Amino acid sequence: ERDCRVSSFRVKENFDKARFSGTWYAMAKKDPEGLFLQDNIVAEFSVDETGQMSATAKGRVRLLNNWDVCADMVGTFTDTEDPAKFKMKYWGVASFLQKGNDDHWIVDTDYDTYAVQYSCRLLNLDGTCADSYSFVFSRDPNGLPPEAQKIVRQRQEELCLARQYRLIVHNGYCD
Ligand SMILES: O=C(Cc1ccccc1C(F)(F)F)N1CCN(c2ncnc3sc4c(c23)CCC4)CC1
Ligand SMILES: [Cl-]
Ligand SMILES: [Cl-]
Repeated sequence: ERDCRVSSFRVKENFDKARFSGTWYAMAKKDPEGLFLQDNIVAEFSVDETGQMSATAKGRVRLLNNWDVCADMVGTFTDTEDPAKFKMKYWGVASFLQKGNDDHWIVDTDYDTYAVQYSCRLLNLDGTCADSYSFVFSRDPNGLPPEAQKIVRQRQEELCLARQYRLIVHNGYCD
Protein backbone atom coordinates (compact mmCIF):
# COMPACT_ATOMS: atom_id res chain seq x y z
CA GLU A 1 0.00 0.00 0.00
CA ARG A 2 2.44 2.66 -1.24
CA ASP A 3 1.05 6.18 -1.70
CA CYS A 4 1.41 6.77 -5.46
CA ARG A 5 -0.49 10.09 -5.59
CA VAL A 6 1.45 12.80 -7.44
CA SER A 7 0.76 15.40 -4.72
CA SER A 8 2.20 13.11 -2.01
CA PHE A 9 5.61 12.82 -3.75
CA ARG A 10 8.58 14.64 -2.20
CA VAL A 11 11.08 16.82 -4.11
CA LYS A 12 14.53 18.36 -3.58
CA GLU A 13 14.31 20.65 -0.53
CA ASN A 14 15.92 24.09 -1.01
CA PHE A 15 16.65 23.42 -4.70
CA ASP A 16 19.56 25.51 -5.97
CA LYS A 17 19.27 26.51 -9.64
CA ALA A 18 22.83 27.88 -9.91
CA ARG A 19 24.45 24.70 -8.52
CA PHE A 20 22.31 22.54 -10.84
CA SER A 21 23.78 24.36 -13.89
CA GLY A 22 26.24 22.68 -16.26
CA THR A 23 26.16 19.42 -18.21
CA TRP A 24 23.93 16.48 -17.22
CA TYR A 25 24.13 13.08 -18.94
CA ALA A 26 20.94 10.99 -18.84
CA MET A 27 21.99 7.38 -18.15
CA ALA A 28 18.52 5.88 -17.54
CA LYS A 29 14.96 6.89 -18.44
CA LYS A 30 11.29 6.03 -18.01
CA ASP A 31 9.17 6.70 -21.11
CA PRO A 32 5.70 8.25 -21.47
CA GLU A 33 3.15 7.16 -24.09
CA GLY A 34 3.85 8.18 -27.70
CA LEU A 35 7.01 9.56 -29.31
CA PHE A 36 9.95 10.36 -27.01
CA LEU A 37 13.74 10.87 -26.93
CA GLN A 38 15.57 7.56 -27.49
CA ASP A 39 19.20 7.96 -26.36
CA ASN A 40 22.30 10.24 -26.34
CA ILE A 41 20.25 12.58 -24.13
CA VAL A 42 22.47 15.37 -22.76
CA ALA A 43 21.08 18.41 -20.92
CA GLU A 44 22.86 21.73 -20.33
CA PHE A 45 21.33 23.93 -17.61
CA SER A 46 22.00 27.65 -17.07
CA VAL A 47 20.82 30.61 -14.96
CA ASP A 48 20.81 34.33 -15.89
CA GLU A 49 21.13 37.62 -13.94
CA THR A 50 17.46 37.63 -12.88
CA GLY A 51 17.73 34.04 -11.56
CA GLN A 52 15.48 32.37 -14.14
CA MET A 53 16.67 28.88 -15.08
CA SER A 54 16.95 27.71 -18.69
CA ALA A 55 18.40 24.71 -20.53
CA THR A 56 19.21 23.14 -23.88
CA ALA A 57 18.71 19.43 -24.60
CA LYS A 58 20.05 17.18 -27.37
CA GLY A 59 19.03 13.59 -28.12
CA ARG A 60 18.37 10.95 -30.78
CA VAL A 61 14.76 10.38 -31.87
CA ARG A 62 13.41 7.39 -33.81
CA LEU A 63 10.63 8.97 -35.89
CA LEU A 64 9.81 6.18 -38.33
CA ASN A 65 11.54 2.79 -38.60
CA ASN A 66 14.16 4.18 -41.03
CA TRP A 67 14.80 7.77 -39.85
CA ASP A 68 17.10 8.91 -37.02
CA VAL A 69 17.02 12.56 -35.94
CA CYS A 70 19.30 14.39 -33.51
CA ALA A 71 16.77 16.68 -31.83
CA ASP A 72 18.21 19.97 -30.55
CA MET A 73 15.88 21.84 -28.19
CA VAL A 74 15.89 24.92 -25.95
CA GLY A 75 13.71 25.53 -22.88
CA THR A 76 12.84 28.04 -20.17
CA PHE A 77 11.64 27.23 -16.63
CA THR A 78 9.01 29.25 -14.76
CA ASP A 79 9.21 29.29 -10.95
CA THR A 80 6.43 28.00 -8.68
CA GLU A 81 5.68 28.14 -4.93
CA ASP A 82 7.85 25.01 -4.59
CA PRO A 83 11.54 25.68 -5.42
CA ALA A 84 12.08 22.22 -6.98
CA LYS A 85 8.97 22.29 -9.22
CA PHE A 86 8.97 24.23 -12.51
CA LYS A 87 6.84 24.75 -15.63
CA MET A 88 9.08 23.95 -18.60
CA LYS A 89 8.29 25.65 -21.92
CA TYR A 90 10.38 24.13 -24.73
CA TRP A 91 10.91 24.29 -28.50
CA GLY A 92 13.17 22.85 -31.23
CA VAL A 93 15.84 24.63 -33.29
CA ALA A 94 16.98 21.74 -35.54
CA SER A 95 14.17 19.32 -36.44
CA PHE A 96 11.17 19.73 -34.10
CA LEU A 97 8.86 22.44 -35.48
CA GLN A 98 6.23 22.87 -32.75
CA LYS A 99 6.46 23.91 -29.08
CA GLY A 100 5.17 22.27 -25.89
CA ASN A 101 5.15 22.41 -22.10
CA ASP A 102 5.60 19.99 -19.18
CA ASP A 103 6.14 20.06 -15.44
CA HIS A 104 9.81 19.72 -14.49
CA TRP A 105 10.37 18.32 -10.99
CA ILE A 106 13.85 17.79 -9.56
CA VAL A 107 13.05 14.93 -7.18
CA ASP A 108 16.53 14.66 -5.64
CA THR A 109 20.14 15.62 -6.39
CA ASP A 110 23.56 16.28 -4.85
CA TYR A 111 24.47 18.72 -7.69
CA ASP A 112 27.88 17.12 -8.50
CA THR A 113 27.24 13.40 -9.24
CA TYR A 114 23.55 12.49 -9.78
CA ALA A 115 20.07 13.93 -10.29
CA VAL A 116 16.58 12.40 -10.50
CA GLN A 117 14.07 14.24 -12.71
CA TYR A 118 10.30 13.60 -12.83
CA SER A 119 7.36 14.86 -14.91
CA CYS A 120 3.69 13.82 -14.78
CA ARG A 121 1.82 14.73 -17.98
CA LEU A 122 -1.60 13.25 -17.14
CA LEU A 123 -3.35 12.60 -13.81
CA ASN A 124 -5.75 9.77 -12.91
CA LEU A 125 -8.99 10.42 -11.00
CA ASP A 126 -7.58 8.74 -7.87
CA GLY A 127 -4.52 11.06 -7.85
CA THR A 128 -1.90 8.75 -9.37
CA CYS A 129 -0.10 9.62 -12.61
CA ALA A 130 -1.56 8.19 -15.83
CA ASP A 131 1.31 9.31 -18.09
CA SER A 132 4.80 10.12 -16.79
CA TYR A 133 8.45 10.33 -17.79
CA SER A 134 11.61 10.46 -15.67
CA PHE A 135 15.38 10.81 -16.19
CA VAL A 136 18.37 9.63 -14.15
CA PHE A 137 20.94 12.36 -14.83
CA SER A 138 24.67 12.14 -14.10
CA ARG A 139 27.67 14.50 -14.27
CA ASP A 140 29.97 11.62 -15.25
CA PRO A 141 28.74 9.54 -18.22
CA ASN A 142 31.02 6.65 -17.12
CA GLY A 143 28.75 5.99 -14.10
CA LEU A 144 27.47 6.97 -10.66
CA PRO A 145 29.14 6.47 -7.25
CA PRO A 146 27.81 3.74 -4.87
CA GLU A 147 25.90 6.25 -2.70
CA ALA A 148 24.27 7.89 -5.74
CA GLN A 149 23.11 4.46 -6.97
CA LYS A 150 21.39 3.73 -3.64
CA ILE A 151 19.49 7.04 -3.55
CA VAL A 152 18.40 6.80 -7.20
CA ARG A 153 17.05 3.26 -6.72
CA GLN A 154 15.20 4.41 -3.58
CA ARG A 155 13.68 7.49 -5.26
CA GLN A 156 12.64 5.49 -8.35
CA GLU A 157 10.76 3.06 -6.10
CA GLU A 158 9.19 5.91 -4.08
CA LEU A 159 7.86 7.41 -7.36
CA CYS A 160 6.09 4.07 -8.08
CA LEU A 161 8.30 3.44 -11.13
CA ALA A 162 10.27 0.40 -9.93
CA ARG A 163 11.67 -1.80 -12.73
CA GLN A 164 10.18 0.55 -15.38
CA TYR A 165 13.42 2.36 -16.29
CA ARG A 166 15.63 1.42 -19.24
CA LEU A 167 19.30 2.34 -19.65
CA ILE A 168 20.34 4.62 -22.54
CA VAL A 169 23.54 4.91 -24.57
CA HIS A 170 25.99 7.78 -25.08
CA ASN A 171 28.00 6.81 -28.18
CA GLY A 172 28.49 10.25 -29.78
CA TYR A 173 25.78 9.75 -32.40
CA CYS A 174 24.87 13.44 -32.06
CA ASP A 175 28.55 14.46 -31.82
O1 LIG B 1 8.70 15.66 -25.20
C1 LIG B 1 9.72 16.28 -25.45
C2 LIG B 1 10.12 16.47 -26.90
C3 LIG B 1 9.12 15.83 -27.84
C4 LIG B 1 7.91 16.50 -28.02
C5 LIG B 1 6.93 15.98 -28.86
C6 LIG B 1 7.16 14.78 -29.53
C7 LIG B 1 8.36 14.11 -29.35
C8 LIG B 1 9.35 14.62 -28.51
C9 LIG B 1 10.64 13.86 -28.35
F1 LIG B 1 11.65 14.57 -28.83
F2 LIG B 1 10.60 12.71 -29.01
F3 LIG B 1 10.86 13.60 -27.07
N1 LIG B 1 10.50 16.79 -24.47
C10 LIG B 1 10.09 16.62 -23.07
C11 LIG B 1 11.29 16.43 -22.14
N2 LIG B 1 12.29 17.47 -22.42
C12 LIG B 1 13.32 17.53 -21.45
N3 LIG B 1 13.50 16.53 -20.55
C13 LIG B 1 14.47 16.59 -19.62
N4 LIG B 1 15.29 17.65 -19.54
C14 LIG B 1 15.15 18.69 -20.40
S1 LIG B 1 16.18 20.04 -20.31
C15 LIG B 1 15.30 20.68 -21.66
C16 LIG B 1 14.24 19.83 -22.13
C17 LIG B 1 14.15 18.65 -21.38
C18 LIG B 1 13.56 20.50 -23.29
C19 LIG B 1 14.35 21.83 -23.43
C20 LIG B 1 15.48 21.97 -22.38
C21 LIG B 1 12.81 17.16 -23.76
C22 LIG B 1 11.72 17.55 -24.76
CL1 LIG C 1 5.32 14.60 -32.84
CL1 LIG D 1 14.85 19.81 -32.82
